[PDB]
Amino acid sequence: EGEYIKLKVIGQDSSEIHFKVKMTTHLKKLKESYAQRQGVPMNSLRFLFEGQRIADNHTPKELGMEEEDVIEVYQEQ
Amino acid sequence: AEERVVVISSSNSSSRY
Repeated sequence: EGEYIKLKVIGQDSSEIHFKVKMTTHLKKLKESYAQRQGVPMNSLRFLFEGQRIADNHTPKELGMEEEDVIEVYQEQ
Repeated sequence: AEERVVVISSSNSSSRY
């Protein structure tokens, strides 16, 4: 079985929530969880990896993510 | 804040509805 990697999600206010995901995980599931925990609609947010938009069906493998990589969350434009 | 780690889990004939 594949291992989880731990990603740090940083919000507009510098708060952090870490997520464990597999390399094959579609990141919509992370986005949904994050939005839930912030008490806001998922479509009000955009999630960036190294400044690039993370798609619902992006995986960490597709994005070249590794342990301790950072996702930033901004308001949708 | 305390550390927060969330585990994202992977992606029927018993059903009754």
